[PDB]
Amino acid sequence: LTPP
Amino acid sequence: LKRDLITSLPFEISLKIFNYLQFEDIINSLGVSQNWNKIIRKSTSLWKKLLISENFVSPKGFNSLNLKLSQKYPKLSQQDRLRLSFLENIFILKNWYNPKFVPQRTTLRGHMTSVITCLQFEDNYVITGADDKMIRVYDSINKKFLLQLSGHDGGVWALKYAHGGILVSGSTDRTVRVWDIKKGCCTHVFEGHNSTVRCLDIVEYKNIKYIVTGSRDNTLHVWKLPKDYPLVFHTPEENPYFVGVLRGHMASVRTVSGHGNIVVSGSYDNTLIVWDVAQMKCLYILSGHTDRIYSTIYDHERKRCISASMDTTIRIWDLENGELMYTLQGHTALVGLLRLSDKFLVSAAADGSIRGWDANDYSRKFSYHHTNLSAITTFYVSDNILVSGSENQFNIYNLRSGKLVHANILKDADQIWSVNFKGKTLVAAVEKDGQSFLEILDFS
Amino acid sequence: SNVVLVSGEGERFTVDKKIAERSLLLKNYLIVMPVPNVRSSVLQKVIEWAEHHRDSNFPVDSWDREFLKVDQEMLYEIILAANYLNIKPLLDAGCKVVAEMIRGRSPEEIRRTFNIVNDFTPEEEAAIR
Repeated sequence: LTPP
Repeated sequence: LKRDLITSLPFEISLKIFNYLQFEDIINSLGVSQNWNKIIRKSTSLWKKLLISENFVSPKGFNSLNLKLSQKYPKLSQQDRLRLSFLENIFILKNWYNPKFVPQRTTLRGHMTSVITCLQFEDNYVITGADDKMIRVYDSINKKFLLQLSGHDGGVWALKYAHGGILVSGSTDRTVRVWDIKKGCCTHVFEGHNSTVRCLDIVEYKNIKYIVTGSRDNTLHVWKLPKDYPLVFHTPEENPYFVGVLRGHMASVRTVSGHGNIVVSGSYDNTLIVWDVAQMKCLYILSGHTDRIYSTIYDHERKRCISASMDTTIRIWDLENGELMYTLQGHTALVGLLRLSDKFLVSAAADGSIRGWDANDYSRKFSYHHTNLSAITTFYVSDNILVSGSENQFNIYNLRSGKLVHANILKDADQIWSVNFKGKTLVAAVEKDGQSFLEILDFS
Repeated sequence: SNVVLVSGEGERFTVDKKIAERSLLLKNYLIVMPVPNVRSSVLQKVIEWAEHHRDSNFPVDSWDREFLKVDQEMLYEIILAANYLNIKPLLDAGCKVVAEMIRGRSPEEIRRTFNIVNDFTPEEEAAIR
């Protein structure tokens, strides 16, 4: 899960 | 003719006798006679042993346990205190391990976005964060929503709680903010990072607490945790709380683990660095993994460092000189999660596999695999239990019998974002039909 | 080489010094040692256990189980003797057997077992589960  | 051996033997000898009995037998004995009751309630060892046998406390955590029990029960004695604690604990564990026992479920609204990015669970507070740039606080006792904290101009992605209702956050908004649940506002706004705050931790050294934030700017800024409220500090130099930046990584600082004046960071440059926050200098550079690190743990007790990389391996390092100790190979996919239980080192991978290694020698203790081979999204562990979640799966495992206790408790969940548990309360941030929710499970 | 143990009833028991050394008390004594206030029958019983365990190593036992299958008085004195003679293995054996008499038993069951008296007033009783 990576941040935009 | 008979003889009350217990009363007649010397105190010490009778106690050895009781140490050879399972707790149940000890409780019945407590009702055999006034003298038996007196002899048993006179012992602190009796219960200290049990508590440890059942893994409700460890030698290191003992004393603190006592202090907390004394604050809880002033008019009780150490003996009776420990016994109350054990009886209360052994029955919650009984419920957890009972296949025929079903927890009470409470479901609360989550964030505006279906994905939760982070979750803390301390002091009867369940705090959750999301890419909807919001922070939700909940009450774990009355099982309900308390308030929401707004401020970040970007989705929140890292949040750590700090005793007193104070909590720190980090977001794509590139800021590090400190909040006060009590007041329900953002009391500080620390700017500096030239990119998204990806991770953070709080360590304490010489009664001083420090905040350590890793970023996609390749650095780790260090700030001291503070003792009209939205106090913004556009500049680090002028920010009293700023301490400095730890430069060394050539890529995003993906994970961070610390304790005292020692912090360890994992980057995407496939490396890890051990920093001495106090001297604000690089101590060791752990190299060897052939791909990005997604998780590291600083085992202060043993003075070591565990690392989990996308190269599918786990590495144990000796922080007494920085050289590699062992390389664990029990995953065929990216290893992004790690936890250090008093008794286990647990790791989960993108292939749905979960492994438990002895916390000291790393011999294979247990291994689980989610049936639908989906990537392990989250999990939590204690010496007695393991809770893991992945798409369409939420499992509870009894680490003693190694068997799966419950597998359908949160069946209607589509994603288990974050799971955390402590005592008789289990919590999970999940996704159901394109929406997030907070799940609270009761085992008391 | 032999050693001689005298029971509290004046009886002399000859036994191998090496085997006798099971008793740390005898061991530290560093040829005739007294065993004050220990019944002959008890001491004899202790010696038998020491000779039988001449080549055993200690950091439940099937034989000990039978050996201790004696009356409550006896068991009590054997544990005491063991304790006085400082023979840890034997003491533990004796303690394990007594715990085994309690194991899985109820307050009433246990009371009968030792013929103990229930001195809990009706009230104190209820307040105990």
